[PDB]
Amino acid sequence: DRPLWYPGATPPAHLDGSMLGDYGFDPLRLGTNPDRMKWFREAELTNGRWAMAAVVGILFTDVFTSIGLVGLPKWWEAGAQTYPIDNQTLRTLAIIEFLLFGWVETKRLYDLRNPGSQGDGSFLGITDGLKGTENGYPGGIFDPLGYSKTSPEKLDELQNGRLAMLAFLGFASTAAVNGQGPIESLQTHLADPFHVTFATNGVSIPHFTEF
Amino acid sequence: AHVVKIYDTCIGCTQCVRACPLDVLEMVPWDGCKAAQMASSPRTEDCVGCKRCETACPTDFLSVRVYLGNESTRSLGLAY
Amino acid sequence: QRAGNFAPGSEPKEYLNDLPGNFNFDPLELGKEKGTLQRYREAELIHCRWAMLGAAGCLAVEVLGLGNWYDAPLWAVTGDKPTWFGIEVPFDIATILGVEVVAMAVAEGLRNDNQDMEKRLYPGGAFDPLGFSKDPKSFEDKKLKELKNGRLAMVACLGFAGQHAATGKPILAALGDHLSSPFFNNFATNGVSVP
Amino acid sequence: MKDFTTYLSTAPVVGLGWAIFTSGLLIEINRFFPDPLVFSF
Amino acid sequence: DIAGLTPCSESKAYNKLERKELKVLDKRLKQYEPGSAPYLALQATKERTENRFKTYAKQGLLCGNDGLPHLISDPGLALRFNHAGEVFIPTFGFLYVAGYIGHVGRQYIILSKEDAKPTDKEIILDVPLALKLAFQGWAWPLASIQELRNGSLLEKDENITVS
Amino acid sequence: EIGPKRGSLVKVLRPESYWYNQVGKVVSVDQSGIRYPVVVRFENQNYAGVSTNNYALDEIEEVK
Ligand SMILES: CC(/C=C/C=C(C)/C=C/[C@@]12O[C@]1(C)C[C@@H](O)CC2(C)C)=C\C=C\C=C(C)\C=C\C=C(C)\C=C\[C@@]12O[C@]1(C)C[C@@H](O)CC2(C)C
Ligand SMILES: CC(/C=C/C=C(C)/C=C/[C@@]12O[C@]1(C)C[C@@H](O)CC2(C)C)=C\C=C\C=C(C)\C=C\C=C(C)\C=C\[C@@]12O[C@]1(C)C[C@@H](O)CC2(C)C
Ligand SMILES: CC1=C[C@H](O)CC(C)(C)[C@H]1/C=C/C(C)=C/C=C/C(C)=C/C=C/C=C(C)/C=C/C=C(C)/C=C/C1=C(C)C[C@H](O)CC1(C)C
Ligand SMILES: N[C@@H](CCC(=O)N[C@@H](CS)C(=O)NCC(=O)O)C(=O)O
Ligand code: SF4
Ligand code: SF4
Ligand SMILES: C[As](C)(=O)[O-]
Ligand SMILES: C[As](C)(=O)[O-]
Ligand SMILES: C[As](C)(=O)[O-]
Repeated sequence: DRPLWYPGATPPAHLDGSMLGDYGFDPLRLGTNPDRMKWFREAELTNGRWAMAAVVGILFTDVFTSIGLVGLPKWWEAGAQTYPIDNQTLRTLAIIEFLLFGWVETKRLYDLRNPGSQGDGSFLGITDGLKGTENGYPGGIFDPLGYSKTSPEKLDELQNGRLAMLAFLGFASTAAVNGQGPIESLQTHLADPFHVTFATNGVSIPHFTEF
Repeated sequence: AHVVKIYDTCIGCTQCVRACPLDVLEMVPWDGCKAAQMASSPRTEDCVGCKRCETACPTDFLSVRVYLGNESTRSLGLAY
Repeated sequence: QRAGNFAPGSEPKEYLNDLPGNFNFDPLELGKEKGTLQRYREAELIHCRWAMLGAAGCLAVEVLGLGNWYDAPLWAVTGDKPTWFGIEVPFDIATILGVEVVAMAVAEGLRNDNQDMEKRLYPGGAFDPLGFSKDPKSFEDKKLKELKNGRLAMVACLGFAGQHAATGKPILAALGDHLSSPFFNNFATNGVSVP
Repeated sequence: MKDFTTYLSTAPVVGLGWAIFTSGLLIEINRFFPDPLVFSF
Repeated sequence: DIAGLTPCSESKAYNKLERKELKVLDKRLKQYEPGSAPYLALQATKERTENRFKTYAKQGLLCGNDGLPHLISDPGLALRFNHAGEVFIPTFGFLYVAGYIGHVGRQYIILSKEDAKPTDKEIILDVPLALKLAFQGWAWPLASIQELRNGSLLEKDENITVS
Repeated sequence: EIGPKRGSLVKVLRPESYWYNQVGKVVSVDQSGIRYPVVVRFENQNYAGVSTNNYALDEIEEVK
């Protein structure tokens, strides 16, 4: 167990067992049953891994836009720019998305159900590489960077994934009330840190600041 | 009149007799634990059917059940 | 015997062990009783054979250029005599239906009275005059072959009617539409398939 | 004090504390937010 | 256009009703001086009445031949349009709150079945336990589905029946 | 020596009994010999307000 979420006098019940990114945070006791805990673990993994590859598309692409090197659109209308484009693969996108996902999501599903259970002659000659070392941690995928003894670098992945999920939640909450993008909000907030603040946009009470 | 029955489910608490208002049922030999009595209905010409004996019987389920039948001068509680 | 799993790593179903074309499919756990599974396999084989015939005919009509599979009986409303390769068969509407009813009645009634649980599925004698089933090893293989090829024809024929219902175009015409611009001419761009 | 806190688990508590909380909350929501009959979207 | 109803801005009866209400308010509003309390009360009432009539006509809600608003309750008609708030999301909000309530009450009544004389706890509640469970039920959809897959809510036919 | 151990809780199978399929501890299995030897005790009341009853040994069964 790594440091606790509350520094003082908040005893965990079932989070004394070892697990990646365990800071003893479970106020609602949603992971008491070990099987459901084992499921929610993969839940975190798939959410974090997905939000990180998403926030990078919002962060690293808009930093060049503000500097002026590239003229890409903001994400709150990047979806609207696509289909008006001349060569536009129109919205047969969603359904082919669902098909192409489903085929893989079901494999991951049945692997979580029967861990590392891939038939011998099921997939052409690559059945062998599809067996995963652990749940949510497959072998054949990472080419280098996994054959070390200090395998507990998964802490970095989990902390960055949680930070990126918070990042995308903040992006969706900002681009909804601030009207501007994340980089633009950051730059205006560095310009004048006392006026551009969530208190002026998001809460209904302080809008009656009539002296 | 009122067909009264007494099943084997009984402990002989002597309560459905000190509660009956018409002195209809008796308690003669039974092989019990401490008291050893069982209720019986030898006569029914005076039973009115008030179901006061069914309220005091603590047996589960009740030991006595009054099968409601036909009415008469005694069964209708008629002083006239 | 077992040819594969529908989902790799799926937990096997003990109902289907000794069956031909075993893919461990039945997910709703039907045919679990030992009696119903026989009828259901008659259903498979017979539907497969009928389908394969229907799909072959639908494809042949358009491949040889005689017309549409949907416009096949449709002459019955205009009145023009039916045609098989433009030979213009002369029979009327009622005669066709009557002969169909009587012939199907006779054939189906004869088929039903077999009461040989293994021949109700795979008849013999006159139905395979060439004697392909005499070899035991090739017989199992051809069984699997017809089962698969008829499971395709069954899905194809439903794709035939499903395609025609959303877009009236014929089979080869819709195929050419799709092969012309794949990403644009699809089933989500129909406006009727997915709401 | 102890017997008083124990007494404060009966009808004269939540059932009063409750439903007072709820009446107050609903009245305040209908006061600050005057007349809702359909959601924002 | 659905069900022969028309958006509620183009309803002459709706505007006639608004004018009627305003006339009825002003006829007795003219009884008091602009400084007294009743006058301010009627002014504020007229304020939020005009606000009623203005704020409704946004995102679309159908009024019929009577000019009054009519709620559309079918999912599918609230979709393909903009009526998902008439009654589609309120359904889910009530379902959430009712879940919350039933979940908390059930877990309370279960955790009390273990101690001696639970009947007392039903007339003398465990206020701190009720407060704790009150601030733990806002994830109940997660706990309900997996407690269902668990089986800790199905009683294995050990109850009193008569047949 | 005849009925279940005293203090061991058991259920009821009297078809006509208020207490049915639910468990109740035994007061004293009557060893003197009688058709209703097992006296079971229940905390919750019945329609009549009685807490205990005696049953036959062919009716009671094991624990949950
Ligand atoms: C924040 C979040 C979840 C929050 C969970 C919380 C708070 C839970 C907290 C607790 O449970 C614990 C832990 C313990 C419990 O005892 C108590 C509570 C308190 C209950 C999920 C984010 C989830 C984040 C996800 C899944 C992000 C996916 C983002 C995507 C797909 C974005 C896509 C695009 O943005 C691009 C990239 C470009 C654009 O142009 C186009 C679009 C399409 C918009
Ligand atoms: C595909 C199909 C049905 C599919 C059903 C399936 C897969 C069921 C699957 C499952 O049960 C399993 C296995 C296991 C369960 O736990 C789960 C489910 C999911 C329930 C029927 C096809 C059925 C296909 C049939 C019967 C085809 C017959 C073709 C005919 C009759 C054509 C006639 C003509 O076309 C000609 C030939 C010439 C033209 O000119 C004129 C006309 C008249 C149009
Ligand atoms: C597995 C493997 C294997 C092989 O072999 C190799 C390789 C290839 C290497 C691999 C892969 C990898 C990868 C992909 C990685 C990635 C990651 C990521 C993406 C992260 C992110 C991550 C991300 C992140 C953290 C993010 C974060 C963010 C944040 C906080 C934000 C904040 C904010 C907000 C709120 C709002 C405002 O307005 C702005 C700001 C201020 C800005
Ligand atoms: N464009 C939406 C209609 C709803 C909408 O977004 N309207 C615009 C005005 S036409 C709006 O409200 N914009 C709010 C904003 O930009 O913040 C649609 O496709 O149905
Ligand atoms: S019904 Fe009344 S009168 Fe008759 S036996 Fe019972 S107590 Fe006596
Ligand atoms: S009242 Fe019932 S249990 Fe008691 S002696 Fe009479 S019949 Fe038996
Ligand atoms: C891993 As599970 C109990 O959510 O199917
Ligand atoms: C509430 As909005 C920024 O989606 O119009
Ligand atoms: C769409 As149609 C001509 O089959 O009714």
